[PDB]
Amino acid sequence: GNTTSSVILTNYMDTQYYGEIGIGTPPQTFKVVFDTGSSNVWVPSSKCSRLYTACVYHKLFDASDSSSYKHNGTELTLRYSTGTVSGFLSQDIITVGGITVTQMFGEVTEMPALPFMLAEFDGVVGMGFIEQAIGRVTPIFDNIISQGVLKEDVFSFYYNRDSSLGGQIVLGGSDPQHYEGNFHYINLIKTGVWQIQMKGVSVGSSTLLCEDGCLALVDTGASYISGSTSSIEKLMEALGAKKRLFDYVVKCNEGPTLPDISFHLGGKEYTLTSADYVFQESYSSKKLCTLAIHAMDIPPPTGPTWALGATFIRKFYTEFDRRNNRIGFALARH
Ligand SMILES: O=C(C1=C(c2ccc(CCCOc3c(F)ccc(F)c3Cl)cc2)C[C@@H]2CNC[C@H]1N2)N(Cc1cccc(Cl)c1Cl)C1CC1
Ligand SMILES: *[C@@H]1O[C@H](CO)[C@@H](O)[C@H](O)[C@H]1NC(C)=O
Repeated sequence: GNTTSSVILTNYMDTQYYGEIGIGTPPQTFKVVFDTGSSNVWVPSSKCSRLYTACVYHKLFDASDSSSYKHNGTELTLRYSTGTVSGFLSQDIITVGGITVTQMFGEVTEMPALPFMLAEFDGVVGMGFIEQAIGRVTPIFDNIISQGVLKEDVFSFYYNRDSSLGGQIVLGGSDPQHYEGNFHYINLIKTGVWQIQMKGVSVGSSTLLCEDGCLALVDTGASYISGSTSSIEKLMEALGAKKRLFDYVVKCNEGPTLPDISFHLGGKEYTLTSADYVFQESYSSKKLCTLAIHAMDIPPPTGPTWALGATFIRKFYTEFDRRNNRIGFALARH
């Protein structure tokens, strides 16, 4: 076909980038993250007890209001860090920027209060492959490819810096108005996951880490750049940053003078300056500034691995190419 479909995103504090979908007849609207590190659609269920704080603060999907709903009822579980997210399968019609698709999705009935009660959005649309789909549920972008309608079997992300357009996802192409120059591509290690080879991470001009190669998951649903606990220790030693309980910090006045960090991917070094990875909430020496880089031990089969989240995606406009199993990067225009 010759169609593209774009969806406007909202940027909450540089950590959450979400957009609207509609599910059912008539449409029930939900704010969702479009997430390349997962393959399932999830929204909260009207069957979620009001003694879940994550449910109280969010919109709930009610099947008993949708005429196009089709029962399934198979139980689904995700074992997240803080606890289990579980629910059940349902099918309904889902709209995403003017494309309409009959989709199997999970209705959440329980989940931990953290971090989910802090989410400004209601759900998740996984943009990953059937290989990592819980219950092998056909993922949404698979069902869009099968309709024949997109101009190219690609989708792309634009994430803005905080302030205005917060971001944009385009289905079926890219939007030239939001990047400059041309894309540079890297082949997936294997289909199934949006993960590429990384050949080195540099602090300054010398290659600090990932000497004999490693893995980079390109995860639009991650807030930060993450590496293993042991790689992040070494990066933060090199940056002179201090370990807090859930983050790393530097004295705020040291912020602007921190080294460039570079990621070696395909045939380019992708560079972040301190302006790209420091949360400069002050310039004072009496205050501490958080870094947009965090340790996460990602469990097999996909990990151990780095994750390039929104920290990375903000600077580099990203295209996810299903046709050719590759990821393209271009420098974002802000
Ligand atoms: O941690 C994840 C990720 C993933 C994820 C996907 C689905 C789920 C299941 C349930 C989420 O549904 C939500 C929700 F995310 C938020 C609020 C809700 F009410 C619901 Cl039902 C949990 C985590 C998949 C993938 C690999 N791990 C890191 C990341 N990307 N999150 C949670 C998250 C990330 C960043 C900030 C916040 Cl506040 C949250 Cl809660 C979801 C947004 C993408
Ligand atoms: C739910 O859908 C799945 C497809 O993954 C199917 O295998 C299963 O039988 C369905 N449940 C029922 C019994 O309707």
